[PDB]
Parts: sequence; C-alpha cells; structure tokens
Amino acid sequence: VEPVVVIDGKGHLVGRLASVVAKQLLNGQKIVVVRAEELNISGEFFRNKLKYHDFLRKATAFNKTRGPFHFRAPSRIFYKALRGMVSHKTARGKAALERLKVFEGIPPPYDKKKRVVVPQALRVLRLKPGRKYTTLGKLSTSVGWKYEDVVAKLEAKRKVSSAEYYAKKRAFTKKVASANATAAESDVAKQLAALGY
Amino acid sequence: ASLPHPKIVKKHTKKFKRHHSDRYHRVAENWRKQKGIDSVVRRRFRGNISQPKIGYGSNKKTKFLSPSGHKTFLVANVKDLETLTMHTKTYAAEIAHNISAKNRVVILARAKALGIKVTNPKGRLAL
Amino acid sequence: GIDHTSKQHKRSGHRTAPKSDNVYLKLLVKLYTFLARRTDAPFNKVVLKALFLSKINRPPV
Amino acid sequence: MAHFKEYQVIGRRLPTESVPEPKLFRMRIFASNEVIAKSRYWYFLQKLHKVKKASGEIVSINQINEAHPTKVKNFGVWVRYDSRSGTHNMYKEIRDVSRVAAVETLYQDMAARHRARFRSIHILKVAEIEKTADVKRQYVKQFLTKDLKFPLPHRVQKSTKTFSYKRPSTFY
Amino acid sequence: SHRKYEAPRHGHLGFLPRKRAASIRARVKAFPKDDRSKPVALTSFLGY
Amino acid sequence: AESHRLYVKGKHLSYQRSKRVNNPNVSLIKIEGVATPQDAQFYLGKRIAYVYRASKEVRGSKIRVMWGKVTRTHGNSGVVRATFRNNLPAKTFGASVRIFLYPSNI
RNA sequence: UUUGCUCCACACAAUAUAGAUGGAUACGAAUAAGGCGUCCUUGUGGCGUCGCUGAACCAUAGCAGGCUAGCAACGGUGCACUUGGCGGAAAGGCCUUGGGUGCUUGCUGGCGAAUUGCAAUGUCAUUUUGCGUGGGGAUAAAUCAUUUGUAUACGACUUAGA
RNA sequence: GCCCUGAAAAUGGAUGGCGCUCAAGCGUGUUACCUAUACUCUACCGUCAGGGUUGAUAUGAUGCCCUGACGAGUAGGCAGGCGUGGAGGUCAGUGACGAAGCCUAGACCGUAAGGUCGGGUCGAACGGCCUCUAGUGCAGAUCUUGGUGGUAGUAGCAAAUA
RNA sequence: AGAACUGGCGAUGCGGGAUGAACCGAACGUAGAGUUAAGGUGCCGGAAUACACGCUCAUCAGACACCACAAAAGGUGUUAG
RNA sequence: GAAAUUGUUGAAAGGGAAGGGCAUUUGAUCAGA
Ligand SMILES: [K+]
Ligand SMILES: [Mg+2]
Ligand SMILES: [Mg+2]
Ligand SMILES: [Mg+2]
Ligand SMILES: [Mg+2]
Ligand SMILES: [Mg+2]
Ligand SMILES: [Mg+2]
Ligand SMILES: [Mg+2]
Ligand SMILES: [Mg+2]
Ligand SMILES: [Mg+2]
Ligand SMILES: [Mg+2]
Ligand SMILES: [Mg+2]
Ligand SMILES: [Mg+2]
Ligand SMILES: [Mg+2]
Ligand SMILES: [Mg+2]
Ligand SMILES: [Mg+2]
Ligand SMILES: [Mg+2]
Ligand SMILES: [Mg+2]
Ligand SMILES: [Mg+2]
Ligand SMILES: [Mg+2]
Ligand SMILES: [Mg+2]
Ligand SMILES: [Mg+2]
Ligand SMILES: [Mg+2]
Ligand SMILES: [Mg+2]
Ligand SMILES: [Mg+2]
Ligand SMILES: [Mg+2]
Ligand SMILES: [Mg+2]
Ligand SMILES: [Mg+2]
Ligand SMILES: [Mg+2]
Ligand SMILES: [Mg+2]
Repeated sequence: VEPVVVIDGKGHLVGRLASVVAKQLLNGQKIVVVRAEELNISGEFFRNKLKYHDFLRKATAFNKTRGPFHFRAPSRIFYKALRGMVSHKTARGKAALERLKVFEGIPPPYDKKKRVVVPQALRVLRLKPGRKYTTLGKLSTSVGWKYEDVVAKLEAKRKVSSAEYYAKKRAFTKKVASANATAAESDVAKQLAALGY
Repeated sequence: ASLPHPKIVKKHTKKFKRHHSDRYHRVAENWRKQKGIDSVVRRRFRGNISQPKIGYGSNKKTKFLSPSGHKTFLVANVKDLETLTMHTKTYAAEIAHNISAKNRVVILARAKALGIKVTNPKGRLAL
Repeated sequence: GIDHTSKQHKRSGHRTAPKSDNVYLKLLVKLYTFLARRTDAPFNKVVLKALFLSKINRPPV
Repeated sequence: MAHFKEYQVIGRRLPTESVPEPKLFRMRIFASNEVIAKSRYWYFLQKLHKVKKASGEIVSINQINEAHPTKVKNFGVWVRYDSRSGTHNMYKEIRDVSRVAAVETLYQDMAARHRARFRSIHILKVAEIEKTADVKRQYVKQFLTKDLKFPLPHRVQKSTKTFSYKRPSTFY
Repeated sequence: SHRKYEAPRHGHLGFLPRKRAASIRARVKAFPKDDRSKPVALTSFLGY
Repeated sequence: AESHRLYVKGKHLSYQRSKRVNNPNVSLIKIEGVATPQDAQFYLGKRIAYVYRASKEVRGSKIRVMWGKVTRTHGNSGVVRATFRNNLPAKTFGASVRIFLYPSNI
C-alpha cells in the first residue's frame, strides 16, 4: 500500500523474511530492509557457522575469483537467500532485485521513516520457545564481517536520537489525547460515536 | 461491394518456414518435411516450429477469399475480364503481370464500365 | 484417447463407381443409381453393383 | 482413513437347507463410510470364522451415535498393530467426548508415534473408564485433578496482512 | 595418480597476482594501532 | 478532493501458467484489499485497464490503454484471472492495473 | 574556440517510464512480557488502563474543484521569505522564529456547470535532453610528438621540456 | 517410533536451488486450490461411414446437401496434389507501349508443395488450360566442377660474416 | 548373461518424476471454454507460510515410488508400549 | 548479371554465442471497406 515498505529485520527468520520479500519484489513492491545484522536463523550458532563454512569451501577450482562469492555481511547473506529465491538471471528478476535495498543498521534516509515487521517471518511468532537460533551479526563477524562494532556504535547513537524524538512525540500525543478527551461529550462527538467514530 | 461472408478466419497466418532455413543459406524457406530419424521437428518436441497439417485448413465458406471477399481471377485482356460480368460480387480481376501499360488502360476502363473490381489497378501507371 | 475396436477410417472395400472411363457406362450407372435409390428394387441395387465390376469380375456369359 | 463413524454390522454366513437361520454375527466397526464398514466387517469375520463375503451376507448395518456426545469421557483403548518387525498389543487412554473422536485420536497417535498406518491397526476394544482412579496413564490422569487450571503462554496470533506496524505481543 | 615424490610448491600464493603495482609509490595498507595517550606523531616517513 | 480514483488498484502478477509453460491469453491480477475468492467474486466481470505512456502521440494523446475484464477467481488468496482484448506485454508483470467498478451490480 | 562553458528562472520542443493516481504515518527492548496514563517512598515500585491487529490514524466536500457575500474564531493549511538549532552511516533531512500573502468545508447564503450527447486513461505524474529569452559566475588541461630509464615485448609505467 | 553412534576419497556442489526447526522435516487425517495435446460442450479442417437430391431455368450428379464417428507414428504401402525440360491441342493467350531472368523485413491466395500481384533491373521471347513424355525437384554422399570465406593483414619473408 | 506372460520404448510428442527412450498420468487435426489425471500449492513457480493430532534438534538432521544406496550392533537422547 | 563473400550508407539490437516457438508492448511499414 506504500510506495516503499521498510522492514526492520531484527528477529525476522532470514529464510521466511526472504520469501516474503522476494514475493513482494516480484509483485512490484519496493522493499528496504534495515538492521540486517539483527536477523535470525533457526538452529544453533555452531550449526549455522558450520553451514557457512561448507558454503565457504565451495569455489571454482581453477580460479577462485570465478567461483561463488561468499559475502560476509549480514545484508549480503540476506541478499544471497533472497537472490536464490528470485529468478535473478532474467530481466524480470533483475528488475525485482533492483526494487530492493538491504542495510545493516538504519541509515539516515530510513532512520526517520516508519519500519514494519512481517509476522509470518517473526522469530518470536514462528519458532517454538526454547529452540536455539543464531544472530546474523554474530555469524557474519565469525565469518569475516569487519563492521559489527561500527554498526553497533551508530545504532546506539541513532537510538539515543530516536528515543529523544519519541519522548517528544509521546508528550505531544498526550497533549492531543487530552484535548480529544475534552469535547468527547460534545454533540459532534456524540454523533460521531453514533456513527462509529 | 462483395457478397456477404462470415468473418474470415486464418487459422495460421505466419508462414511455415522450413527447419534450419534460418541457420543455413543453402536451405530455402520453401517448406520441407523433416524425414530425419532424430529430427526434433519431425518428433514435434515442445519449442520447435509447427508443421503444416490439414487441421489448419480454412473454412470452405471463406477459402480463397481476399480480404475484400472476392476471389482473384487472373485476366490478360478484355475478354478474360468480361468472363466476370455476372460475377462482380464474387470475383475480382487481377491484371496479369505481363500485360502492357496500354492494354492495362483498356482493361481498367472496361472493368470500370462493367463494375468489375480490379485488385491491382495501379500497375504500370503513368510515370 | 479412444481404445478403438476396429481400424479407423477404413474404406468399405467395395467399388462405388466403375473404374472405367466409358461415358456410356457412366450414363448407365447414373440411370441405375437413380433406380436403385428410388425403386426399392433388389434387382436394381444388384445391377448397379454389377455395373462397377472389373473385367475379371464380369466373366462372359 | 477419514473422520470416523461407528457402525454395527451384522452378517449371516448365508443359510442353506442344512442350516437355516445361521448365527447372526455382529461387530462394531469404526469406519469413515458404510462401504469401508462392511469391508472391515468381512475382513475381521474372515479372521474369526470360516466365512467370506461370497458365502455370507450383510444382515444389517446401522450407525451408532454417541449416547452422550457432550460429556467428557476417559476411554481405555486396546489395539493390536503390526510394527515393521512384529505384532504387538497396546493399551492407551484417550480423553474425548465420543468413541469416534477417541478412535480418530488413536489412529492419529498410532501413526504419529509408531508409524502404524490404518491397515496395520486392529481396534480390539474401546471402553469408557467409568471410575477415575482406574485411569492408569499419567498423560490422562493429570487432567483429572480438582480445579484444573492452566495458562496458554506465548499466544501467537496470525496476521491477515503481510506487514504489521506494531511489533506484536504474545501475552495471553 | 599421486605426485610420486613430495616437494613444496614453487612460490607464494599470497603474493598473487605477480602483476605490476598500480603505482611507483607503494601504498601503506595498515598504520600502527593508535595509542591516544602518546603525543601527536607521524606513523611513517617518505624517503628515497 | 485530493483523491479522484474510481478504480481499485491491482497488480499484474503473471500469465496463467504451469511450472514450465505460460499462457499469455490469461493474466493473473492481484486486486488490492481482496484476500479470498469470496471477496474476488464481487470483482468478477469488472473492466480492467492497463494504462501506459508512449512517446509517439496517437489520436491526440501519449497515453494508451489495454482493456480487459475479470473472468474468474484464481487460487485461495483473492487473485483473479483476467482476459484482455490484446494480451498484456509481460513486461508488466508487477505493473499497476485499474479494476473499475463497472459493470456495476450495486 | 568560426561567440565557447556553467548555474538560476521562464517558454517552446523532443525523450522515455519494471509502472504515482490521498499520506513510506520514525522509540527502544521484552515476548514465561509489554505500551500508555497517574502517584509516590523514583524502583526490577504502587495503582489504573489497553491489546485479542493498520478493519487504525491522519487526511478526505467545492468548474481535477470556479466566482462572490457574510458569521464565528485567532485556529488549521499552501506559498515565497525570514530566526536560531540539530543531523556525516548514504548527513541532503528534522525542528524552530517572526512577519507577509492565499485558501479554509468550523457555520450560513448568492451565481456557474449542461451538448464529453448512455462508457471509452479521456490526458492532471516525473526522467533525461535540446533550443530560445533574460540574469549570475569561471577564464584549463590531457593526449600525440620530443625526452627520461627507477619502466618496458607492444601498449603501459616513470620522468623532463615555454 | 524419530534422532544419534556405527558412517572413510579424491575439482567446489547439490532434498533441483534458495532456504526451512510447534517446518517449508517425519507419520496421519480433512478440505480448498493449481494445471496436460486427457475428459465434457461448441466451432472449423480433413478422413471414413451411412443417407437425401437428375422433376425442370439447374453450367461443378466425380456435383449440391443431411447425419454420425474418427484424426499419434519410424520402416513401409497407397491416394490426392505442387513444381521442371520437351511434345499434340486449345486460349485467333502475353510481349520491344517491354517476354524471360534476376532483386525486392511490399501486397494477396493455398494446411502445404507452391501460385499471384506491385516496384526496381532487363532486353526477345514466354505462359493458362486439356492431354503426352522424361536425363523432372537436393542439404548432406571425406559427393563432382567452379567460385568464396573465417583463420588473417595472421604464420611468416631469420642458413651462406656486411 | 538367458527364458515366460503382459505392458511399453523402438516408432511418441504431451503433463509429471529438476534432469533422463522405457516410470507415473495420458497418447496428439486447428481453436475456444470448463474439469481434471499424475504431480504439486514458502519463494524460485501456477496453486492454502491451509486446518488437525502427534514425533524429531542432528558439532555429517530430514525431506517422496522407479532413483540415483547403507548394515549388523549400540544410546537414562526422547516418545509410546 | 544470382548466391557465397565484401565495402559504404541507413535502421536496429548486443553483461560468456547466435538462430527458433507461443503471446503481446514498442518502432517502422502496409493491404483491405
Ligand atoms: K536460407
Ligand atoms: Mg578476506
Ligand atoms: Mg498463409
Ligand atoms: Mg529414434
Ligand atoms: Mg603424496
Ligand atoms: Mg544418519
Ligand atoms: Mg515445495
Ligand atoms: Mg504432513
Ligand atoms: Mg483442445
Ligand atoms: Mg458418401
Ligand atoms: Mg496420421
Ligand atoms: Mg531434357
Ligand atoms: Mg520484364
Ligand atoms: Mg532478401
Ligand atoms: Mg537482343
Ligand atoms: Mg536426374
Ligand atoms: Mg548444394
Ligand atoms: Mg538428406
Ligand atoms: Mg564437401
Ligand atoms: Mg571445392
Ligand atoms: Mg608477422
Ligand atoms: Mg624462419
Ligand atoms: Mg645471411
Ligand atoms: Mg531401429
Ligand atoms: Mg509413450
Ligand atoms: Mg529426480
Ligand atoms: Mg504463487
Ligand atoms: Mg537399528
Ligand atoms: Mg555484364
Ligand atoms: Mg550477397
């Protein structure tokens, strides 16, 4: 319904999230994924590290620069899942993948925009409690991503700024809800209530 | 003005070009049926050219009809043309390729007099 | 798909006209075709069939 | 093989001049329809007596409805089933409101825990345990304590829409 | 079949490609870790 | 007002297809706000326009229209089948279409 | 540079569109827990309340939205200015000040619309580019050739030369 | 029962891939839904079969028309047609006011073999129909003759002192 | 490697088994509509991230017949007897 | 005065071939009433 849908990837079950995003992309919706480092994979961290090492040992024998590239960043791991689920060798798949942006953290353009979640991909809703899971930032750091610390620092800064913004917004919302509390027994408000508003 | 006819349906309008006539110059486009034992076209594998078959045959009611609803009749002179005087709504005259320009003028004038349609009235005109 | 119990598009195997191009024989066949159709006469039907027969099927009498 | 109904099936071992009025054998067959009910009847009668469908007849078939479909009961169920390596008898207890629901739960449970398909299971007996403290399986007994209450922690509501705007909660 | 006699491989695969450096001045690709208690000083010098 | 729209937004998803064979004669349309075939029954028969722009002005406009109509529901999730006078180009997989409210039975 | 280049505004032309058709509407964390409000003894505190989806919220009436007359209230909103601040992860945005000006459907009137003929996207968006009219601004390099040998098969590299 | 140990091979790699853990896994049950050249209905083509109609203006009775069914195919058989050189007849056919030939992401007819037309080029003959006849149809045969490419401005044009 | 009966492939496209002569489904004139077969319905990919009861956590999990493998023997792992 | 092959001009397309089938967009072009 929006021109751009911004998904907060935190705790979003990378494969299920990639399925949702791939279908949206192919249907024609622009998707921006933020906080890719906070994405989750089901299974133990050691399981997923071993899986990525099995991925890492695959490479073109006669020239490793031709073989499958092993992107270490969480955003690029998510992008790998999503690309594997898009028909990326066609022009249609290329257009779909151009309709997508993935980020670690929440960069400036999208830090002041609304973020959504995908309930059918959310870890807390999908995984049975007690099941172990991996965090993409930790997996990526373990397999060679160099910027977990920088992203964490920038995220702490962004969260300070956003908490200040939200304190201001909550104050204003209290003001508005109070001014709406009065004029709730007025004739116009009672007609609105009769009509369902 | 031709006889009324049902809407003309061409079941297959694109030419049946011979297999590999796009691949080799020596292979002409004139349709030839593949006789090869392994021929993917003869075996009719999905994705290959279609072959002419009787199912493509056109409705007998509209067969041989030009888009205007007339059947073409080749005419070489005024006598050939006048074989169509009582059939102007069914047949249209086509002047033969080898008719000279002055004979074409004569034929056109006579066809106009007889209300017989000519399919190629602009052949060998005054340049 | 149909499990055909017999040969499809099988011709009857009987002559329906003379192989001959004799115009007079064809006129006789036309006459006896009319008769066999519009008389209900077994004779007319069998004569129409006999008019189609080849030479070795019409031995001299 | 589907949602079950219970049928009484009565068959005859068809009469002759020697034996008129044969001995009218009856069975309670859990089946999803009457064709299967009669098939199972003949299967078990051929396991039991010298008779077959061609030498007998189905005297009657009648669905048996639960007499009290809206009271919770504890059922003891005795089954005989074939594993991959042998045949075994088993006793289980199922809490439900009807024999058909108990038997459906039993078939699901045998498939789930022993990979015993329908064809591999015989329902030896289904009987309501009238007296609690004769319930001998803890997974049923735990539901018979006084004033039984329990929460349903971690509620997961399904979204009608792809995207949500709220970061939902699992409270209940 | 196997090599039939073991020898170490010839050359170092970590110094690939054996191509011309993109500049006549070699890039410093890592500077010393900063210790921010010391005074301000250059971490390198240029010479001939 | 700011809004002037009298059509329901839709998306051209794909052609009718099996795994490896598509059928350009039938397009699949996701109608916004329709999640069941029961809801899509309302839009069965409604006219659809794919509206696109061209460089060459033709008959007084640089906007061209491909008309079609909803024919039946598709699947379990509100997608519908649609047929157009000329089949949609298939570069429009993911492009927006307009499902008008006529022919109306309200 | 046979009057070049660039920036702003305006008009006229082309050029296309992976696809606008009211608004991408910003805490963070947890989920065997939270949000909000309030209170105190400011806490891993007390009390109240809410969720059970955005089915929300905001916006939304007027020749695709005309021209006018009032009432009420000093609100809302567009615009060009203007004050100060914050924002570097890709900041290119967020907030804020004062005056001006337009609209206001918060309420009450007056006039207009037709004939696109019973529908036909019935054209209202943004992407580049070009040209013309004004106004502001700037006034180089690279390559070849020669040369060097820290280089070199040739290209390339590294040098020098008013 | 499921899971684990048992369980070691050579380029890097395969539940098809991604990925999936109250599954998108396993066992089982219920519905909804997707789509084959299959099934059902209809149209059209052809084939076969059964029929109607020589009572006239009525020229296609091998015709016209009605009804039903059917249609895969190598090797192979048969049928109906398309095209070529030459021959008898005919159209008192075409033609220096332009025959034949050739070129032509121009048009028309035929399911097709093919046929026809327009435009350009050209210069002396040629065609429709009914029949006759054959040295009558090419993608291949390391086919024959001739011509022409990519390789390619490539290999190279460096022995015999200059 | 060799026999029996049948059905196929050869001689056969089409939907399915990713892929494949033979397997599953179904055999084929040209089209339109509807319904299906076998197979499927997270995304690739048309089609329920359907509904229901359980089982399983694998530091080599498992994931549909032909078919592209695994055994004996073991485990207070866990489940049911 | 054909074709192979080639030059020039014009048009168009072009991420490890090209060519093809079904369908439609776009551009160019064109017959029919
Ligand atoms: K050719
Ligand atoms: Mg590295
Ligand atoms: Mg044709
Ligand atoms: Mg073969
Ligand atoms: Mg060795
Ligand atoms: Mg194992
Ligand atoms: Mg699947
Ligand atoms: Mg299952
Ligand atoms: Mg069909
Ligand atoms: Mg007949
Ligand atoms: Mg045949
Ligand atoms: Mg000869
Ligand atoms: Mg000529
Ligand atoms: Mg040509
Ligand atoms: Mg001469
Ligand atoms: Mg010969
Ligand atoms: Mg040849
Ligand atoms: Mg050959
Ligand atoms: Mg040769
Ligand atoms: Mg030669
Ligand atoms: Mg040389
Ligand atoms: Mg030499
Ligand atoms: Mg020498
Ligand atoms: Mg053979
Ligand atoms: Mg077969
Ligand atoms: Mg397989
Ligand atoms: Mg789908
Ligand atoms: Mg064992
Ligand atoms: Mg010459
Ligand atoms: Mg040429």
